[PDB]
Amino acid sequence: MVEQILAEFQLQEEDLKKVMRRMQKEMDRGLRLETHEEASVKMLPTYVRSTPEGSEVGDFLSLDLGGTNFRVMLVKVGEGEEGQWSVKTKHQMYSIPEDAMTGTAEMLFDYISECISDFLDKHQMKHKKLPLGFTFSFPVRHNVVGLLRDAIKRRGDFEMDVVAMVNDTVATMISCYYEDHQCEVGMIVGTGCNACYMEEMQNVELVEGDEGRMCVNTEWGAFGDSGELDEFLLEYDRLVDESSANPGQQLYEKLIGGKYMGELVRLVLLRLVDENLLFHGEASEQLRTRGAFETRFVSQVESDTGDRKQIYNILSTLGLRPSTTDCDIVRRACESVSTRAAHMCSAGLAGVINRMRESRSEDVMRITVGVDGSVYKLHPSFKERFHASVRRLTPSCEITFIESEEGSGRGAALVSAVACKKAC
Ligand code: NA
Repeated sequence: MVEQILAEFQLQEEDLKKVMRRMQKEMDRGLRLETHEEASVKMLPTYVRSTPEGSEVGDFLSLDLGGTNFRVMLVKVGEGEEGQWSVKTKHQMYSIPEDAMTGTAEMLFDYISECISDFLDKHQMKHKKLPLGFTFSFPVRHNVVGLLRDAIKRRGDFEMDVVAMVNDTVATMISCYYEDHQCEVGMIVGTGCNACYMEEMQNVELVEGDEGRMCVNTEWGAFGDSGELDEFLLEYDRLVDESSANPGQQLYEKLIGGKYMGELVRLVLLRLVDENLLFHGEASEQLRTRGAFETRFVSQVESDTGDRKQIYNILSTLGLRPSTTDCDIVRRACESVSTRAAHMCSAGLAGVINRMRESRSEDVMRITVGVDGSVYKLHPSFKERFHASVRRLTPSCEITFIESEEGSGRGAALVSAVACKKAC
């Protein structure tokens, strides 16, 4: 039958809790110096910390280099004549000498280095070790991160000025922080899936400091790459993981990420049509093609349970002859696949949140989460189930969601959301 098949996607309370646990078991594993390397969930330190030394989350140093003119931007969070909250901004544009612009990468950066060093020096932000963003502009008439390190390294001096920051997620957090200074958890659930939170300084064994809180990039997409979920995968997810250009790698992702979501639905569908349950057992040369069933569709489906029109057209234009039932079948497939994808997500985000409650022992944790991504932004059902399944695993925690700003990504969304919050 069918109800039996899709049933394999179920994931009851217990099931989640286990995942939620096995995640935390991994977060510490990656956070622990003795194993931070061989770990599965990298849990990389971002240094977008906030400690008694003065370092604030909003603090940030962007670097836009494009053409013969590269300019830097400084951002540091303050208190104000009242103890409110402020965000000063400082711009400075350096020009690359001719004998340098037409030189070598080594030479080019040697310059950018000096300039930065100077710039920080002039603003007393030397050795502060702050987040470094990268933007690119292109003049029009009427890897860097590494090269920079080498240069900074060449200088022979203290290598404590900047620290790379390119993860789009971190910026999601930082971005939301400016709007809601209660945001301590960033998350990007779209083509792929990833998150970060504000860990306690005394937990990041890589960092020297111990007092205060610092954001941490989990890169949990790799979760389960060490069998941590082996007993939760299905035949479909397998066909996927075992057909991707990165077999065995990033499994947790290949479960939430709308990069394969559509594909799973296809397999799950192709599965049924094989055991004579769908389309009178006979798929189109189209439906029988990898990627042919785009995520884009799944969202169009769940977005409206009012009629089959949409389901009809997708399938119809897929080279099939849908039936009043055929549709309901497909619907059920999508909903099952998406919901599983949400629940698995709820698990982890929860572990992060729970673990964060345990930290600051207190009544109720009023925390905010910054989210961005195609899945979390174009899959109504997904979002709805995802919010609940989460709140229903985080006892005594007030979780408020806030999407990321409109029109921007990494070092960009940041520098912007801030240049704006500064104009005030
Ligand atoms: Na995005």
